[PDB]
Amino acid sequence: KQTARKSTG
Amino acid sequence: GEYVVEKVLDRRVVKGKVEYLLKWKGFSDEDNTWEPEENLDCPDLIAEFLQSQK
Repeated sequence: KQTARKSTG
Repeated sequence: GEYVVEKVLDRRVVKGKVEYLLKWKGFSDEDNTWEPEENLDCPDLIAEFLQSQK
């Protein structure tokens, strides 16, 4: 699956 | 958190680093975010974007 981490704050 | 990406919409180069504009699955287009490339685990979607640039 194509995922990514979303930058928090 | 980690989320599923629909599409890589754009790319920019700032301060010697590469960022991509991401459309997130199940989220509004208003929730698109620029993310440093190291955050991404969507190689097929980056490959789609660069080919659309040619």
